Amino acid sequence: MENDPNLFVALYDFVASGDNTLSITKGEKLRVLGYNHNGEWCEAQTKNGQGWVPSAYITPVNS
Repeated sequence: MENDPNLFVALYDFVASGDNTLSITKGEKLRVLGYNHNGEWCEAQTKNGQGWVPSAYITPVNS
């Protein structure tokens, strides 16, 4: 299916540290809204809130 280009899935569990990082779970869908300047951190929205998550733990859904 054709998904939103900013729809990502988590590759691993990530537990927030600590202020305005967002906690995520392996296989969870996320919507990425923004990047830091080199794209290694993502401002993401999930079923549980908004905040920062590492690119290394997520991947876009589309291919």
